[PDB]
Amino acid sequence: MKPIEIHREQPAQHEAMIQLYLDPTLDWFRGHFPVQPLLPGVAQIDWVMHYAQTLLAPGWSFSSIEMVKFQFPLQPGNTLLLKINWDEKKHLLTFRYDLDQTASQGKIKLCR
Amino acid sequence: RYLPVDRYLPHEAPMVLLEQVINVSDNHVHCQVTVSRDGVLSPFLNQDGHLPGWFAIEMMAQAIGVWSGWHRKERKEADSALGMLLGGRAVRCQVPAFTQGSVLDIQMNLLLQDEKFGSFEGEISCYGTVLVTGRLNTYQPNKTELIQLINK
Ligand code: NA
Repeated sequence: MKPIEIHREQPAQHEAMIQLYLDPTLDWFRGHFPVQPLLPGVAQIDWVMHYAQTLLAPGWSFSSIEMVKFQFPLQPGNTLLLKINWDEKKHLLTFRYDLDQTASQGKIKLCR
Repeated sequence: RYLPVDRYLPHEAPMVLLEQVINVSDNHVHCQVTVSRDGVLSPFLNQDGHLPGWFAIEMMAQAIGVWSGWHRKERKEADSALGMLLGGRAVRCQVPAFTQGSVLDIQMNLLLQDEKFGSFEGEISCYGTVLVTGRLNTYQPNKTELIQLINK
């Protein structure tokens, strides 16, 4: 379920930049779809939550997706740059996936 | 009676995250799925045996997929081969995860639809208790349309 991690950076304790590679054998693509493998929107949210809960906001849980936009399709062979910002005072996790232009972006609320 | 829920989707196992079509009409769809270790959600459970709350968007998206699939089949139209989620708005969950054993009712109401684009408001409930509300936008492109999108 997790993609291949090429590199991670953390320029502040509340920010992360992760370079990810989508392999053809990634199980998200299985049956999604026969005519074209496409990365589901939920998988992009899933990884945001993994890096958020492990690097940025440990002990915080999912509450809502206030807004998400998927504006470009992603397929195997793509390299992604994932940028995440955690604003603890706002309870607000913001993210953007860029093709290594912007593939997706959103705002998630967490609760403790 | 309805076909198996996978028959209304371009999706195939293991990426079909619903188990039962309960009802479909011109402006509504009701589908069902159970949070179990033996069912379609088992690959997506967290270390504690629960389905994370954010999978609500995918269950809601697929319910919209079932809606469009059913209507294409009633209209003797070609099966869709692709489905895309374009966006979600205020997808708010009362719990961080759906507990093992929960029977989930996914109920979507049509706002706006055309050939390819769809806009739906949604609710996930468990025995009448509302656990998630939200709005979703979807897109059902041709394979050629998708190639043009990818390349142009
Ligand atoms: Na199918």
